[PDB]
Amino acid sequence: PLGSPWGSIEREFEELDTQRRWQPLYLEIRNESHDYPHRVAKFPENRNRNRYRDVSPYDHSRVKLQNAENDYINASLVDIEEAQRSYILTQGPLPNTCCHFWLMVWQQKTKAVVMLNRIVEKESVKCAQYWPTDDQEMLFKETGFSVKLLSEDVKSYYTVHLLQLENINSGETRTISHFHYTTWPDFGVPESPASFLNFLFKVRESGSLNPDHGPAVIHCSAGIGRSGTFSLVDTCLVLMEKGDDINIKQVLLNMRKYRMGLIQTPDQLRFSYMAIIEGAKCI
Ligand SMILES: O=C1CN(c2c(O)cc(-c3c[nH]c(C(=O)NC4CCCCCC4)n3)cc2F)S(=O)(=O)N1
Repeated sequence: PLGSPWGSIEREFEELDTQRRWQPLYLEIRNESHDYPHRVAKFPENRNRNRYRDVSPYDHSRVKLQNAENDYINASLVDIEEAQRSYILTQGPLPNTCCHFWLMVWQQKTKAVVMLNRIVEKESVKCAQYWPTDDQEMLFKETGFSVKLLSEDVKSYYTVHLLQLENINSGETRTISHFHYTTWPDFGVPESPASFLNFLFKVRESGSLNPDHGPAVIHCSAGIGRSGTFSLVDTCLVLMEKGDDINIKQVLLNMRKYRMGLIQTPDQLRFSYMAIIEGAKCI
């Protein structure tokens, strides 16, 4: 019907809820996702650059650190040509790879970092503290960068930090928008579709995903579950601009050719449908 662009997805959603097919649908996606080479991730010299041995970027889509003796970072370039959307999905940096993370942000001309995890979750560190929390500058001498906190905007479910990234050697500075969603549990879902959508709209409204910036850097802990959920919702909502009925299963499988394991639970998949539907209604 005319005023209901979400109609076909909403009909799918109710159909999958009624037949309780979220778990089998999720298994279909897992079964139909195919492996791709990830040899560089497994080189012995990169062992301490990977947070999890199980989560590796594919060789054909890894982001390379330029002008580096070792060019490896656990980060994947995920692009969806039909949507003209590109993202870098990456793990939460380790203490020894925070310098590589900022070098990547600089070289890729990234304007926004979307962080979907807490530093500490369930008595485990999921990500190093890679930006400063007070007025003291954080120095990454390995790669020649310093980060300063410029401002902090704390809301109920997320915080926005404005960071000043400076190339120490060149003297150039750039302001990075650090969008920190703080109420999304590991392997879980956000507090509500509404709270997630306000966060996503804030990222969109900022201008940080404009084509004249490099791709935004999206991360959680491993960079696949929450990062993949966030990416799928934004991408599908962009695809909906063209007015065709969209196949969410296929969009996700296509995204999974760029980075393994995007969306980690049947409930994250179900949340994805819900946020696309409620997001289309909001718009
Ligand atoms: O919703 C989400 C979920 N995420 C997420 C994540 O947190 C972790 C992992 C992962 C993959 N391998 C291992 C791993 O070997 N852990 C070992 C286990 C036994 C030894 C002691 C602790 C260390 N952990 C995969 C993910 F998808 S996410 O991608 O951050 N977003």
